[PDB]
Amino acid sequence: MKRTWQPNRRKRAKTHGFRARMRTPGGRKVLKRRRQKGRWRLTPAVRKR
Amino acid sequence: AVKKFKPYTPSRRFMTVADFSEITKTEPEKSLVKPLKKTGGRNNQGRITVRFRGGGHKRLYRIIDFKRWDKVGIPAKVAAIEYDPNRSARIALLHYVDGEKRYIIAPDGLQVGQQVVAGPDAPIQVGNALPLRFIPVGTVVHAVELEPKKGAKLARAAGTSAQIQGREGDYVILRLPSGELRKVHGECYATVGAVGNADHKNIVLGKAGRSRWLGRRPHVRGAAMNPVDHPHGGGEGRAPRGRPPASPWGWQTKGLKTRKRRKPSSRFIIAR
RNA sequence: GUGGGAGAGGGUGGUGGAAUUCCCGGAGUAGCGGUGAAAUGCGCAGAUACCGGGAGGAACGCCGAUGGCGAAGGCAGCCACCUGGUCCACCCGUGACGCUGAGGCGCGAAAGCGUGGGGAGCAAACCGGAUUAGAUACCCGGGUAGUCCACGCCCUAAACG
RNA sequence: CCGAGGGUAGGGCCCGUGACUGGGGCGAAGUCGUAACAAGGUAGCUGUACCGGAAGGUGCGGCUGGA
RNA sequence: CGCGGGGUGGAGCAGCCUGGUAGCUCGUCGGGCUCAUAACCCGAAGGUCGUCGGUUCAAAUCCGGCCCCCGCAACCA
RNA sequence: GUGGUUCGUGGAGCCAUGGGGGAAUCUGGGCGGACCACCGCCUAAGGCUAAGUACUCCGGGUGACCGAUAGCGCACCAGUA
RNA sequence: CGAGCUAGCCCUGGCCAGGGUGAAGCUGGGGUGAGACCCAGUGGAGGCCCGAACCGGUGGGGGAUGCAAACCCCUCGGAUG
RNA sequence: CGAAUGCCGGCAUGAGUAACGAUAAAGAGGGUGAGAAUCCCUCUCGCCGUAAGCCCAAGGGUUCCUACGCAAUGGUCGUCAGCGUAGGGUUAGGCGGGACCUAAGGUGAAGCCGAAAGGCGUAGCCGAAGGGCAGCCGGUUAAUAUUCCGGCCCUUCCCGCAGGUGCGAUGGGGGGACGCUCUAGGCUAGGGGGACCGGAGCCAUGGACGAGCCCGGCCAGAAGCGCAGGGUGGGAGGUAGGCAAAUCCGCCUCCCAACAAGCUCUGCGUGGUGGGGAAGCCCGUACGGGUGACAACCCCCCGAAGCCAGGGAGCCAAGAAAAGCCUCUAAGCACAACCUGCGGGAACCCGUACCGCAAACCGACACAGGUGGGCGGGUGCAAGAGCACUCAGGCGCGCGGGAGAACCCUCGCCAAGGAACUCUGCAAGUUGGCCCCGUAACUUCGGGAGAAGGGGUGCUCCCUGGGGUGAUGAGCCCCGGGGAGCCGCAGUGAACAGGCUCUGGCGACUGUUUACCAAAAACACAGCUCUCUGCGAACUCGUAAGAGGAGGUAUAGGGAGCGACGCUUGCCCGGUGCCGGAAGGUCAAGGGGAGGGGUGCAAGCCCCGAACCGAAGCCCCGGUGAACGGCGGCCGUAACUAUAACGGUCCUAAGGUAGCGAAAUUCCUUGUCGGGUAAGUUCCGACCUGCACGAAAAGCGUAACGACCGGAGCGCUGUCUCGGCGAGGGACCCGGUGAAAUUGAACUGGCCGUGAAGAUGCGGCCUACCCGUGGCAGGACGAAAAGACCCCGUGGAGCUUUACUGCAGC
RNA sequence: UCGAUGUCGGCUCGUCGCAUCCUGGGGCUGAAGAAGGUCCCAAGGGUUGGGCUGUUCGCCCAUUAAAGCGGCACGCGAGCU
Ligand SMILES: NC[C@@H]1O[C@H](O[C@H]2[C@@H](O)[C@H](O[C@@H]3[C@@H](O)[C@H](N)C[C@H](N)[C@H]3O[C@H]3O[C@H](CO)[C@@H](O)[C@H](O)[C@H]3N)O[C@@H]2CO)[C@H](N)[C@@H](O)[C@@H]1O
Ligand SMILES: [Mg+2]
Ligand SMILES: [Mg+2]
Ligand SMILES: [Mg+2]
Ligand SMILES: [Mg+2]
Ligand SMILES: [Mg+2]
Ligand SMILES: [Mg+2]
Ligand SMILES: [Mg+2]
Ligand SMILES: [Mg+2]
Ligand SMILES: [Mg+2]
Ligand SMILES: [Mg+2]
Ligand SMILES: [Mg+2]
Ligand SMILES: [Mg+2]
Ligand SMILES: [Mg+2]
Ligand SMILES: [Mg+2]
Ligand SMILES: [Mg+2]
Ligand SMILES: [Mg+2]
Ligand SMILES: [Mg+2]
Ligand SMILES: [Mg+2]
Ligand SMILES: [Mg+2]
Ligand SMILES: [Mg+2]
Ligand SMILES: [Mg+2]
Ligand SMILES: [Mg+2]
Ligand SMILES: [Mg+2]
Ligand SMILES: [Mg+2]
Ligand SMILES: [Mg+2]
Ligand SMILES: [Mg+2]
Ligand SMILES: [Mg+2]
Ligand SMILES: [Mg+2]
Ligand SMILES: [Mg+2]
Ligand SMILES: [Mg+2]
Ligand SMILES: [Mg+2]
Ligand SMILES: [Mg+2]
Ligand SMILES: [Mg+2]
Ligand SMILES: [Mg+2]
Ligand SMILES: [Mg+2]
Ligand SMILES: [Mg+2]
Ligand SMILES: [Mg+2]
Ligand SMILES: [Mg+2]
Ligand SMILES: [Mg+2]
Ligand SMILES: [Mg+2]
Ligand SMILES: [Mg+2]
Ligand SMILES: [Mg+2]
Ligand SMILES: [Mg+2]
Ligand SMILES: [Mg+2]
Ligand SMILES: [Mg+2]
Ligand SMILES: [Mg+2]
Ligand SMILES: [Mg+2]
Ligand SMILES: [Mg+2]
Ligand SMILES: [Mg+2]
Ligand SMILES: [Mg+2]
Ligand SMILES: [Mg+2]
Ligand SMILES: [Mg+2]
Ligand SMILES: [Mg+2]
Ligand SMILES: [Mg+2]
Ligand SMILES: [Mg+2]
Ligand SMILES: [Mg+2]
Ligand SMILES: [Mg+2]
Ligand SMILES: [Mg+2]
Ligand SMILES: [Mg+2]
Ligand SMILES: [Mg+2]
Ligand SMILES: [Mg+2]
Ligand SMILES: [Mg+2]
Ligand SMILES: [Mg+2]
Ligand SMILES: [Mg+2]
Ligand SMILES: [Mg+2]
Ligand SMILES: [Mg+2]
Ligand SMILES: [Mg+2]
Ligand SMILES: [Mg+2]
Ligand SMILES: [Mg+2]
Ligand SMILES: [Mg+2]
Ligand SMILES: [Mg+2]
Ligand SMILES: [Mg+2]
Ligand SMILES: [Mg+2]
Ligand SMILES: [Mg+2]
Ligand SMILES: [Mg+2]
Ligand SMILES: [Mg+2]
Ligand SMILES: [Mg+2]
Ligand SMILES: [Mg+2]
Ligand SMILES: [Mg+2]
Ligand SMILES: [Mg+2]
Ligand SMILES: [Mg+2]
Ligand SMILES: [Mg+2]
Ligand SMILES: [Mg+2]
Ligand SMILES: [Mg+2]
Ligand SMILES: [Mg+2]
Ligand SMILES: [Mg+2]
Ligand SMILES: [Mg+2]
Ligand SMILES: [Mg+2]
Ligand SMILES: [Mg+2]
Ligand SMILES: [Mg+2]
Ligand SMILES: [Mg+2]
Ligand SMILES: [Mg+2]
Ligand SMILES: [Mg+2]
Ligand SMILES: [Mg+2]
Ligand SMILES: [Mg+2]
Ligand SMILES: [Mg+2]
Ligand SMILES: [Mg+2]
Ligand SMILES: [Mg+2]
Ligand SMILES: [Mg+2]
Ligand SMILES: [Mg+2]
Ligand SMILES: [Mg+2]
Ligand SMILES: [Mg+2]
Ligand SMILES: [Mg+2]
Ligand SMILES: [Mg+2]
Ligand SMILES: [Mg+2]
Ligand SMILES: [Mg+2]
Ligand SMILES: [Mg+2]
Ligand SMILES: [Mg+2]
Ligand SMILES: [Mg+2]
Ligand SMILES: [Mg+2]
Ligand SMILES: [Mg+2]
Ligand SMILES: [Mg+2]
Repeated sequence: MKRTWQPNRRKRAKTHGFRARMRTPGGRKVLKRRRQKGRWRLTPAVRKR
Repeated sequence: AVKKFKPYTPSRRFMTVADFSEITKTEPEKSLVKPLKKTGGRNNQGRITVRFRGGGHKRLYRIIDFKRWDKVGIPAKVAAIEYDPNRSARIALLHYVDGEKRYIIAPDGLQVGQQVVAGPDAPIQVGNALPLRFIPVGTVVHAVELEPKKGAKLARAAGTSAQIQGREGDYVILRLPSGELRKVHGECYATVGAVGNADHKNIVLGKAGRSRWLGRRPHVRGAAMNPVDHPHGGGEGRAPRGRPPASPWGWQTKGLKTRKRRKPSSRFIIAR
């Protein structure tokens, strides 16, 4: 039947986006750590135009 | 009135509709004086505070005039009488001679063509509005104010009305659609007559949908759910509450009074 | 036809005071209530009795009658509107247009019923108190529908002269 | 084609029968109480309404076939 | 089988738990009123207290053994 | 009414303080574990101050530390696939 | 950290083949004092009917290291709300 | 280190075993090639065809095209590919999105709140498949085209000249601007026919040179007409309203029209012109190109759900916003500015490849699954997006070859019987569309109803009534009627297409739910009652602000229960709850100091502390049951027995009423009578001795309705007696690829014993050459899951309450 | 035996014991004969279809020579239900 992953570019940047994470105190920390851990990608790689 | 139906479908037998004869060939509302976008929504910021709402026909707000000392002395002619989805009372639209249009909740009687007005002057006739003092003790009246300049608030439901009782200082005793004798200030307007369309209390919704149309989702009894989400809940085949009847949140609901005790509004009240 | 007569005939609208019950204020105490007698009941939390104010519902005292009105049921404070039957005088108009009347049809007390409004008094059911062998009764104290209004039903009667 | 009659399907009236059940009539001396006829010891009778072992009681209106 | 409740004049109930004292309503018997019966009035009678044991000076009453009676439990499989 | 100190309301001070009350300028004030007298000690309601102390992303040195299943998760284009 | 599954609501758009049934209402006819009302014709109502898409998921069989961590065949519910 | 269902790594066992992923289907010829069932081409066959075809959106991100290539990826092969390597390929003022607008929502100056983080938030900003905005048809590449070329046609902008006008706002007013169902008129899309026109071509096999077969007979298109249609009255005075000002709008009054006459604005024809243009035939593809060709390019009929569109009518549940747009004036400006022409110049940023019901997206997979909008031809069946075949177009599902066992799956049929099957007619059958006769109880008058039960259905010929389009006609297309006759076993001849009834339980009804074992009698539902709430309402979320409630106001909103409707819902307020009690009793902090203590020489300073004053709550006084609930026991009596209307008596707060009652409630229990049956632990009707019904945790009924649950009969049947045969997919054998759970090691028989009491393994005896393949499931206490039951642990959670103790709240 | 020995019934398949239901022998019989009663010998084979119940068992219904009773993990769920 229908599954749980229904990709959607908008929803994805809108939710796990970078400006998205900067906006909140908890998300900014999410960035810190990922930066502090090394992670090549701080946030998901949404795309297209 | 109240239209009836032959049983050509169970439900549309007991079903009963209103009679919109009193509706002056109007229907399409009046831009300008209303309508405004009406933000429908069953909960506040986030959560749902009143339960069981949502869904139900889209609606446009008819921005009515609920404080008439706006036009003291300026007479206006009642133009139409139309339907208002936001209330039980039908409403009358009227053109002042000032050239301004505005709606008023329509009183029983008031016919299209009639002239109506407000102010200390104003003749005591259906439609006219005046400060409570200047109104004849005993006359009935609707659309009362509670405090001078704050707008109408009592007897505005379909065909409801309040009767003046006496005077007493800068105050005048009323008798609200509920039976409470209240002391209102003299300077509160109150347009004379009863609200009209009193057949409203007689409409037999009819089916399940009918309720759904007016935006009210099904209502489930506490008795149906479990202990986790309401007092009356569980365990076997039905069961007699098992304690003093209570609400989802738990306070008694078969008798417990609510008005907050030490309210300042107490002293101006006298009844039930 | 013409000109008059009495009437609680009928419908809507409006209104008057008396009484009642209830609330508030007052003053006032030690009992009121009820009965054949009592008790139940009510009452120092302050009754009953009396004054003052207000609320509300119903029913209209004397007039009033062994009276009037109506086809019956029935109809009663008072004001108006809308309206029905009927009596008289005049003998002027039509000119036999009449009597009854299966059916249909309407009207039809009280009780009851439907939806809604109203609720003071009273009052089936009901609860208590006495009476009683026993009382599901006649007496008493509480009391619900109902009694009241609107529309719709009901159609019965010792609807009896 | 018509057609006696037969077959299948469903109806209309009628009669018989049916555990059980509703009142009813009749049946010399059983139980319970007082409803009625004398003001029947609560005038009765009454249409209706509810209640009660039972007569019956009670509200409401009514009638004299009562004061 | 198990839990606890109960056997009292003819009927239905008290009386114990703080042992010595059996009480109430009806019914039954005798007498009255009535023509007579009921009602009502006046008096009177009737109880090995389920039984076999002992506990104490003394048991309806305290304690164990059985005879019926009533109610409650007989769950997980 | 509470927190701090070893102090859990204890004879409960001292130090901070939300609430109510509400002084004084040396013959003034707080303290020395309820209190009071004595004897003393210090001078609240403003602020600044290196140093000796902590840490080790980073540089260097040394190891009765590991030696590729160990040693960092990664000796290797690993916070990757 | 999650409402890209799911639940509910808010905003803005889309979809529902074809056939049944025939409400009110109008029109006329009868009918009365005027009514009620009875007829036709018209009309096109409805959590109305048969039934696709579409939404379900009733019974049975299959499948059970499957085609599939919910599927397949037959059958069946709804389908202008 | 041998153990931890240990950790990691490797290799074994099962096994050449199961499998190789839809029963839509394959055969051959010729190529290419180291190597062909698997690649290319041709012929024949099969499958889809409201898709298995094509157009979009999403998502994916090079998968597109072309060259060379098969190591690996492909469930086999591979010369092939979505795979490897290389290079190439995606063109825009007009399609989409941005230099336009607003929706919910997001953000947020101001303001408010919060220990901090942060929460709120009218202005504005942000936010789109919604509003607005200018491209149609053809030609080209191996791959792009509403993009490039071609032909016609638009749009803003800036600068000019020519001419008009009070010009001018982020501001005023207009409009934009709206539901649902049903719809008319006239068009277009698309489609059927043509004796007419255009075409290579063809007489086959008995007949046909025929008004024969086969093929095709359009597409875009400015202005102007034309046919449809959508919008809109023109004046002139008065003005105190549209938070300034308006000449605008609005309202009042006097005129002239009420018409669309007139102005507009779309659509559709037609239009200068511009294109396109089959079958066949010839070739060479991996494909497309020539010719057919000066191709014709005409006439009917069907006809939308699409266009005219802001059309109409009906209804109730009463149906976004803002810009652009027109108009209005203000500040300013009127040498500006703006409008109409006409020239010339400027017109930016991003998407375009390809897959797109799928081998390219979501499911670890080249997965029988999920996936949103448009088109979706023909015929036939009553209609249709249905069904059967077929256009176009795309496919034969990336293992094959044989065999013809049992057994399984899917399918077909059957003598006689037909439900004897079984927990149950579970399953399968019969029934089946439309037309016409014809239909009971009951009923809330609609329904029950497709009730039941019947008959008709094909084709040919004759006669004959109505429409539509054309003219009042032929034709083409629609509905009909009557009458003769024909062929089969059979005419909705295949495909799609209810078995019927009788009677109980429950629920009134449509609905809803345990995604992934329960779809129900459960939830919901209209409706009935209680109750809270006077509005800064109650209530809910929040520390607050704040909001919701509600831009509501008692005819309304919250909570509770019952659950259409019919007829009804009885008694008890003792206990608990809630409601009413300016008495009294109790009642903390606080007031108050009687009186007492500690130090002081002391004045003083520090404590204890009784009177009495002291809230709510509790107590007590009252009511309240559609509030929490409760609604008895034992003895006796009627003139046959019986039985008890009657009576006695004990304790209640009162002491179950009507109605129903072997029940979804009945233990004893197949209670006992009656009915159905040859027979009835069920079923239906009764009786009542109701373990243990009973009135809004409703009672008793109820027409209609249900994939709900029980009984019965008819019909039909492979359910059964009782099987049998046939079919295809596997199973079997051959070729290719090649798993798995399990596994202390194994050289693993039977019996009677024995053993921790169920032995291949120990004892005795019996049997028994070694190793396989198709099968069966009796055993290995077989596999699977550290039993889900039970107990244990002073283990853990969810739930409850007059358990304790706190807390929010009041 | 709880690091699992799946459990009532039925169905399919059976096998065994005899303390035998039938049939076959036999002794006594209060056994005339026919039919029986009873014990003894003896399992070789046979041991029906139904209605009710989940049912085991019963109860019936129509027959029968008879309508036997038990074990095999209340035999048999890696065989079904
Ligand atoms: N025929 C009388 C009708 O039935 C009823 O009456 C019947 C009964 O009430 C009545 O019973 C009576 C009883 O009332 C009275 N107080 C005592 C008497 N012994 C009984 O008598 C009855 O039984 C006996 C013996 O069997 C018979 O012989 C006698 O005929 C019969 N009446 O007997 C009557 C039948 O005979 C109605 N009450 C009466 O109004 C009505 O008219
Ligand atoms: Mg938020
Ligand atoms: Mg509910
Ligand atoms: Mg539940
Ligand atoms: Mg709870
Ligand atoms: Mg409960
Ligand atoms: Mg229960
Ligand atoms: Mg004369
Ligand atoms: Mg007459
Ligand atoms: Mg009456
Ligand atoms: Mg009433
Ligand atoms: Mg009263
Ligand atoms: Mg009274
Ligand atoms: Mg009385
Ligand atoms: Mg007496
Ligand atoms: Mg009457
Ligand atoms: Mg009668
Ligand atoms: Mg009379
Ligand atoms: Mg009979
Ligand atoms: Mg009969
Ligand atoms: Mg009889
Ligand atoms: Mg008497
Ligand atoms: Mg009497
Ligand atoms: Mg009578
Ligand atoms: Mg009475
Ligand atoms: Mg501390
Ligand atoms: Mg101090
Ligand atoms: Mg010190
Ligand atoms: Mg010091
Ligand atoms: Mg410092
Ligand atoms: Mg390592
Ligand atoms: Mg590592
Ligand atoms: Mg009609
Ligand atoms: Mg319809
Ligand atoms: Mg429907
Ligand atoms: Mg359907
Ligand atoms: Mg070891
Ligand atoms: Mg094997
Ligand atoms: Mg094999
Ligand atoms: Mg195989
Ligand atoms: Mg690539
Ligand atoms: Mg390719
Ligand atoms: Mg390969
Ligand atoms: Mg594969
Ligand atoms: Mg090659
Ligand atoms: Mg914006
Ligand atoms: Mg947009
Ligand atoms: Mg565009
Ligand atoms: Mg392409
Ligand atoms: Mg201007
Ligand atoms: Mg403007
Ligand atoms: Mg504007
Ligand atoms: Mg030939
Ligand atoms: Mg051909
Ligand atoms: Mg053209
Ligand atoms: Mg319209
Ligand atoms: Mg607007
Ligand atoms: Mg804007
Ligand atoms: Mg730019
Ligand atoms: Mg492109
Ligand atoms: Mg493309
Ligand atoms: Mg594949
Ligand atoms: Mg879909
Ligand atoms: Mg189509
Ligand atoms: Mg199809
Ligand atoms: Mg057969
Ligand atoms: Mg046959
Ligand atoms: Mg059977
Ligand atoms: Mg059987
Ligand atoms: Mg059955
Ligand atoms: Mg079936
Ligand atoms: Mg049934
Ligand atoms: Mg049923
Ligand atoms: Mg239902
Ligand atoms: Mg669902
Ligand atoms: Mg489920
Ligand atoms: Mg299911
Ligand atoms: Mg309410
Ligand atoms: Mg909130
Ligand atoms: Mg608010
Ligand atoms: Mg609001
Ligand atoms: Mg319910
Ligand atoms: Mg009750
Ligand atoms: Mg109480
Ligand atoms: Mg009580
Ligand atoms: Mg009480
Ligand atoms: Mg107090
Ligand atoms: Mg029975
Ligand atoms: Mg019971
Ligand atoms: Mg019940
Ligand atoms: Mg109840
Ligand atoms: Mg119910
Ligand atoms: Mg019932
Ligand atoms: Mg349903
Ligand atoms: Mg269902
Ligand atoms: Mg078979
Ligand atoms: Mg085969
Ligand atoms: Mg052994
Ligand atoms: Mg051995
Ligand atoms: Mg085995
Ligand atoms: Mg096997
Ligand atoms: Mg095992
Ligand atoms: Mg374990
Ligand atoms: Mg258990
Ligand atoms: Mg413990
Ligand atoms: Mg175990
Ligand atoms: Mg094991
Ligand atoms: Mg013998
Ligand atoms: Mg056996
Ligand atoms: Mg056993
Ligand atoms: Mg057993
Ligand atoms: Mg067994
Ligand atoms: Mg099994």
